[PDB]
Amino acid sequence: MEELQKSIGHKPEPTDEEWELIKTVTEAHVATNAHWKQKRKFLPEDIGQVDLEAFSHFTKIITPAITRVVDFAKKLPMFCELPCEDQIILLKGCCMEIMSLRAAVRYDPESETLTLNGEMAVTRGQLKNGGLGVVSDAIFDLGMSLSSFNLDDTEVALLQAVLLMSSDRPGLACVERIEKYQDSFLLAFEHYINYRKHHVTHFWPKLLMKVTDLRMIGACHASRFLHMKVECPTELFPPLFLEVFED
Ligand SMILES: CC(C)c1cc(Oc2c(Cl)cc(-n3nc(N)c(=O)[nH]c3=O)cc2Cl)n[nH]c1=O
Repeated sequence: MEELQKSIGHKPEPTDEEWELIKTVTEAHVATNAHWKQKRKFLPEDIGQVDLEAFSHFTKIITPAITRVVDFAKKLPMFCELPCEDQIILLKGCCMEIMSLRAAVRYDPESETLTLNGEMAVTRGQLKNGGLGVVSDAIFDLGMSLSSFNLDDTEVALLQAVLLMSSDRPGLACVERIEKYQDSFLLAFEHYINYRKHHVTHFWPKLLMKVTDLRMIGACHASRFLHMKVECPTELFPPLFLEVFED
């Protein structure tokens, strides 16, 4: 099947089973990702440049952000086949990974701004000084890189699923079963990329490297959260934002 075709040099497009999964993951992403470019309103220059005034803007939108990731996971059926313990662990893990990817693809190089949530358009300094620190620099840096891949909404969606189904997080019972799901995404992704016919050499390896970069953004963010908990008062943290990134 897969590895013999690879030996021949055929780049196989998706199967009828995979197209059904591709449609599901894409429609899940599209529901949970709201005409972004005109819809944005820019956060002002005096906000930023931890700035608590800047922190306050993000924490309003962060409760929506977190639920958008949970509702995406909800819309995937394989996720629903897992237990609550594993589901909670998986969300707690990939939440900021999925959040960051989405912010990175909404990067405009003329204005030099990621557009958070498809509404709050911010600069590298604003997101940095408002809370994220060096995690701002990484998401911007990613956005700059992801601009020249030109990922469609399917490619972002399948990429998000890969991050969700990550068997290596601690406390997971069904580790074997999560690997099977990730593999079926990863294989379908590889196949969709062949249907797309991108004209960047070694595209698929290069795109897998961005999965690792996203996994770094999440880990660095876990450390930023600890600094945020020290620097900012707990009154300004929403209960869910605490719940998702604590412990
Ligand atoms: C400063 C602190 C409060 C903080 C800010 C922060 O910034 C972001 C926010 Cl509030 C949202 C998203 N985001 N999330 C989604 N679900 C989505 O569809 N689109 C999207 O842009 C992305 C980023 Cl980077 N991330 N984590 C943090 O801990």
